Amino acid sequence: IFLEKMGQKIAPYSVEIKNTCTSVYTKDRAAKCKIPALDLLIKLLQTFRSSRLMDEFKIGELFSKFYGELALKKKIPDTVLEKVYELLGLLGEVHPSEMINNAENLFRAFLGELKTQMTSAVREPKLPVLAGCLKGLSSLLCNFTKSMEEDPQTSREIFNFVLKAIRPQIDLKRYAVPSAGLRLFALHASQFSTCLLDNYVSLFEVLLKWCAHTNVELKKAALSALESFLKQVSNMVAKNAEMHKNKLQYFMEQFYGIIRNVDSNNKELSIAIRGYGLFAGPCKVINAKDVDFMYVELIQRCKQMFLTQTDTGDDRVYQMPSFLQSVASVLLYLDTVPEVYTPVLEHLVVMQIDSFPQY
Amino acid sequence: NKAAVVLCMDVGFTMSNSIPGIESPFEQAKKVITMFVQRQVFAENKDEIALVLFGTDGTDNPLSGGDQYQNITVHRHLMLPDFDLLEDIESKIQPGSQQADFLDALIVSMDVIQHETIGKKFEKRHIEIFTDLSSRFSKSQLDIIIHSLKKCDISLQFFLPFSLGGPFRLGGHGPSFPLKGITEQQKEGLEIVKMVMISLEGEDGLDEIYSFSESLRKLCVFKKIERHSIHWPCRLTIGSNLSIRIAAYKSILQERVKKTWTVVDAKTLKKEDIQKETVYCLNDDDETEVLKEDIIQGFRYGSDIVPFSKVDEEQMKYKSEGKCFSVLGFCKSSQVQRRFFMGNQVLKVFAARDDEAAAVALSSLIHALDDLDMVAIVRYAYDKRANPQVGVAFPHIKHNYECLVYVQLPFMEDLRQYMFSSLKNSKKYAPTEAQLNAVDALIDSMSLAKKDEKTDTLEDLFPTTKIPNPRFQRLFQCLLHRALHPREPLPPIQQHIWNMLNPPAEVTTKSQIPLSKIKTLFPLIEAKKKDQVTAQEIFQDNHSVSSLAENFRVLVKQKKASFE
Amino acid sequence: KYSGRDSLIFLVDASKAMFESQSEDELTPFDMSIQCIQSVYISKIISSDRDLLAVVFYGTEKDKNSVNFKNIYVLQELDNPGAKRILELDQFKGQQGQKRFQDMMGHGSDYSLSEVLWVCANLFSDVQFKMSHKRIMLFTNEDNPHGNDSAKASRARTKAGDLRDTGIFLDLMHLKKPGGFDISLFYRDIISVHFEESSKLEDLLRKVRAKETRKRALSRLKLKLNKDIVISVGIYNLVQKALKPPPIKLYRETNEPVKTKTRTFNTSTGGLLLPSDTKRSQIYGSRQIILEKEETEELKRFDDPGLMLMGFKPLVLLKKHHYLRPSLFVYPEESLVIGSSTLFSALLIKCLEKEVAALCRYTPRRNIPPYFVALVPQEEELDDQKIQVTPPGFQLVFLPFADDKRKMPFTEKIMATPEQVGKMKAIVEKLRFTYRSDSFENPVLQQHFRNLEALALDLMEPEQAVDLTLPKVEAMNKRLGSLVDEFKELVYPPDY
DNA sequence: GCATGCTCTACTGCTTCGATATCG
DNA sequence: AAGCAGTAGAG
DNA sequence: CTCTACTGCTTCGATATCG
DNA sequence: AAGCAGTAGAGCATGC
Ligand SMILES: O=P(O)(O)O[C@H]1[C@H](OP(=O)(O)O)[C@H](OP(=O)(O)O)[C@H](OP(=O)(O)O)[C@@H](OP(=O)(O)O)[C@H]1OP(=O)(O)O
Repeated sequence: IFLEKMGQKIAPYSVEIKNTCTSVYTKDRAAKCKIPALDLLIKLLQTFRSSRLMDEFKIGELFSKFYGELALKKKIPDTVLEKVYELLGLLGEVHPSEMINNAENLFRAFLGELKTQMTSAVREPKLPVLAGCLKGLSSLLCNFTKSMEEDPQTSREIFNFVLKAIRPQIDLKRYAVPSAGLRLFALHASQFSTCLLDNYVSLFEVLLKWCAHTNVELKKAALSALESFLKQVSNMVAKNAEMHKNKLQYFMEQFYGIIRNVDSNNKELSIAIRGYGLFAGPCKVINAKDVDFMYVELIQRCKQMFLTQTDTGDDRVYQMPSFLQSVASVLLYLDTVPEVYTPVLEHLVVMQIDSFPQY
Repeated sequence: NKAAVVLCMDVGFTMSNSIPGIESPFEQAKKVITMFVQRQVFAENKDEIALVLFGTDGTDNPLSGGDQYQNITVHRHLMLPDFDLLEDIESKIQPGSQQADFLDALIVSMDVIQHETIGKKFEKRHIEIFTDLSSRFSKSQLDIIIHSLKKCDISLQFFLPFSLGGPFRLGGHGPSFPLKGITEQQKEGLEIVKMVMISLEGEDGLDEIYSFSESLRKLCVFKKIERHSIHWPCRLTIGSNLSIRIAAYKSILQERVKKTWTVVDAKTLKKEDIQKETVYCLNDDDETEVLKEDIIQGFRYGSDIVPFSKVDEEQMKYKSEGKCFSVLGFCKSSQVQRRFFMGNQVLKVFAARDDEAAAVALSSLIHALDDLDMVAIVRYAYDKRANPQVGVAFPHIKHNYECLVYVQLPFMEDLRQYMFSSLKNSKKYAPTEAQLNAVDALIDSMSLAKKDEKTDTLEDLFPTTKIPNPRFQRLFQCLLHRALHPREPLPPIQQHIWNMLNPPAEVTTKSQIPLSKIKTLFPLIEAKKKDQVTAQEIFQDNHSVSSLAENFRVLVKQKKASFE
Repeated sequence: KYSGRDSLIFLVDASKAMFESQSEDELTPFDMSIQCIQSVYISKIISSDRDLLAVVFYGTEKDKNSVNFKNIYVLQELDNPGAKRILELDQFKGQQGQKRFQDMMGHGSDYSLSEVLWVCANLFSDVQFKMSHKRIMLFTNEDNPHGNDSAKASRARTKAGDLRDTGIFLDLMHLKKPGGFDISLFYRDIISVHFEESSKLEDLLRKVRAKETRKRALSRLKLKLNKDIVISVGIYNLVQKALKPPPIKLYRETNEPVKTKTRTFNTSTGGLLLPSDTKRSQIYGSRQIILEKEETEELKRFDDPGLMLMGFKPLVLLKKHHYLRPSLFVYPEESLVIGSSTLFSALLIKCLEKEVAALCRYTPRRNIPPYFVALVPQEEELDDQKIQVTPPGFQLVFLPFADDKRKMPFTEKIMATPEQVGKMKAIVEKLRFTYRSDSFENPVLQQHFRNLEALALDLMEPEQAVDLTLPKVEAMNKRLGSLVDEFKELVYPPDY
């Protein structure tokens, strides 16, 4: 908490804090003391991330100190192992230069524990260790990308574990495993992409169901993962539309099915409108005449919604950023702007500027 | 110490054609023979197994002269069975459309013992025959087959599909024979094998003709093949002077897997490249390695660990002063209750195998304890390193043998008090008389011991001390399944495992009425959750936009439903 | 509860009248109480070393309590027994320990029994663990303390009511008091006929040294009838083969534990090897079967944990020589399912009519293959002082499989003449005793306890436990008076 | 699209026991 | 530790 | 050449180790 | 591998 309050002013004291944390981990016995030592260590590495103190933190020695623990894992309990896997991934995120020749070992350890925890018909899965491995794998996939062109085995295994993690289970509490799956998906949907085209209907239905949840944090993570999914899928379709017409048709008819319905609840309507404007490049390459009908009826919708139908005084202005981003996306792929809707578009964006402090 | 088995298998014409409502009898022969041979290959035994078929469209035997000794291919000889025979029993065994002779299978198998075993020194010689009794034999070798094996000491075992006396799952102690499961040639061959076996031995060859179902749930295929357990020699001493020289053999001991699971490494598959070390650190800041000679063992005494070295451990300790089987007294029966039996084993104490005097002395002791309704209390120690222990040696008179049976007894430290609340003196847990009547109905409907038409004999359905351990009959089949097809995952359980582990249908289907009665009479409310759900059940779930009155006229003109 | 410890305060009246014992070839009551307290410490340090004990001295001049009251010395707090806490109590032993005691404790002082019960209540209050029973053993020889006063007497009776409100129960270990011990002057109303020494000190000097575990349940299973009629049981154990505690590896120069760490690493490159990159093999001559660490635990799973009833069976088929495993004891648990006790009691008192026994498949843990087990019912036996020896329920009797039995060689039946049977019946009738259940005692374990006692208290030499499982050769000989030579002459030939 | 408690679930520590590998 | 049974030192 | 040791090896109980 | 006591915070109801 003191390191949260005072930030980089702890910098002359941070190496002694790190030595104290490592000492308390290796000497104390209770999980109630090893857990805050690793919490302080992880927060220290996140705080003094971009600095000159990361050579004074012997990061390569810290990797040996905490990679030996996976080998002598003689009941490191559960919630210590969560922090150890998260710390090991964070050592690859921050200061990756002392972590080049042991990133493959760390991918092997993460995928081995994920396989043991998800593909085992012997025991109940340990959800702390699942959340910890997905956090650590999401931190290691920054600066150590494992994409579908460089080596498709590792990326397909990571995508299969993420897809198992985010799957909805009726009678579920404890949304840490689905949240960690959705956040790894939101960060790195670009890296597994050929895995992302063929599992598209199931991913869209899962990501659309997770966005209507009661938790704030799980719903926020699901919204991020869904916009990352739609962005990557549209960028994959827009390079090759002579064999992705059916996917384009399914996504467009789904967005229209959400838009026509009066069951908007403003999140589903915002993501329908955002994805509707997002799939415009593929409609420009597949028809060349369709991005003209888009932005005509999208401007007519913006006008009718919050411009001149003076329906103000309600929850009407809280989807205007999504509508504005959608018009901004459709307008890029549109050559020869009509100039009949330009004063409407200008009035829409100055109404967005007017209704700024209401958010 | 060793033995040798030769296995006659029926590959006849009617052996593999009938599948009316049961499993095919040739494949049942395959099931029993794979249960026989996978135990002998996976137990690392030194035994000889030769496969011989009859009903085969080829033939290669030592003396195939004429139409006698035809259609018979000895598949392998007296040799240690590898996994080749194990995979050939299911792969390189094909059925036959050929009815061959069956009595001649015995007399062609009566040559291999005197040919292949010409210079090796054996101890047991066994022929296993899986037959059908469906072919016109040759009744010419009648007294030849009977004087020959008695001249050269050969043991024999026969197997029908149906022994002498609810759908047929595979046989779960229910109907061992159906309404019509015997032909007339089956009756004639059954009669000839019954009379030839009783005329062969006298009164005890009748207990070696087992159906495939009842032998699939019993160890009769190893009955004349299992070896003799070794002796424990000592002297039963009732006083300082009296000494009865005794031999003890372990009657019951829970047999467990003897071969371990060696840890090899992935992606090399060798046990040798990987080597574990067990270092000893200290609990300082940077954990310093200490050697194995700076370590002394110590014991917890209250709130401190006191050093207690190993040389002092061997110096001050208890001393057994050697083996002993002394007697402390003879209390009586019914003071030693059955629920205080303690050890892992059961000893059966005979005399010497050679001493007439020690036998008559031990018999007088056994008969004295049987007459007085008393048991003994002994102090058994195995040797100078075993701990001493006390136990109870109670009489076990029979008409075939006699011995003292010794089971260990507890010490004072081995007893737990554990008071429990009373149930007959309770108030709100007293059952009603109707509920008592209902559970009386359930108990009387779920008996498993039916007195036949005889005086006082109580032979029981579903006997659970004759069934083999299903643990080995799953371990051997999965080891087979990954030594033969080394890519596919683990198979499900065999059906006859569940058929031998379940009660029969004549006690299952009868008791559906009182089960459905007490289900409504006794209210039972469980209030828990989340029991036995694995990760393979939690994380396996699969198992142009411009087109997006006259329109109604379109709907009418092309294709639509009911009008108006 | 279950995790609740047992607490005990030894209260010794080291005032004036336990230091001039009237025989001088006998033992003073201060030494009697000190030997008693030390025997309880040595007994409880390996019987149940999680219990809490304390010793307090009143009637002594110097004080060391928390309230700084007059003339109360608390030698030890409530804490688990240790070696040093017995070595500190060693000093006040014998005729010399009185003199070692006077110069640092005090003697003969005035006191107030209200304040000593106050200090004992504060000792019970300062305990952070949970306590099951709280007891105060009072070693005193004077009856009627504060005999010159009554304000002290009524305050003492009040503070005993204060003690018994909170659950603390004191009992007095009265000492000799030449002139009887009149229990009715002061100590019939304070606590929960003239006397001599006691009936509790002498069997409190008998050190038992046998570990005692509390009643845990070892399994909480569901007894299913088909799939629908499930009742909840607990599978307790009443005989369990007490072992010696395991050793602890120490560092020889410091005598501290050393934190063993085992790792696997390959001898090719010397790299730390995870549990994910090994497999399990078995070599059979030339074939190598290779399963995984997950797949080797799949071979064992057959059923779900619990008891599946499979009918009923008369006890006459449950052979007495069919033993392989020490029996367990089932008992209904009426909190995981309701009415479990009623269905259990109906099934119990209805299998109690005939000699029938329920047959089950027992799966204790998850990936464990089943055993056929025989639920033999049993009644309860009790007395009028409500000591019950057999609890009611079923006894879970493990039955062997076909490969757990073994066959014997052929042995001739050589029977005996009825002269030999009748003269061996006299031999077995001569040596008859009564087997209770717990007359015998594990000698290896007892000698381990004695050696550990003598090495932690560094006394002079290890005491040897007198052996009891050994037979008495001379006593058995003189019992069988001049009989065995004529018996072995009548059954054994005159040679050898 | 925030603030405040409340319930109760899931985890840890300790301890016993049993299954497995190993050693005189 | 503990013991019985195949093959090698004994004149 | 016809009788007793060495190795094998096979066993078994106690001990330590692990879920 | 499970019983058994003890607790801490996750997730959710609720607020007019
Ligand atoms: O081998 P089985 O065909 O199953 O016969 C058994 C067996 O008799 P044998 O000793 O002759 O083989 C039993 O003895 P074990 O071999 O199993 O030690 C004995 O039963 P016990 O074990 O109780 O001695 C006996 O029963 P009985 O004493 O009535 O003759 C009988 O059992 P079944 O005839 O009921 O099958």
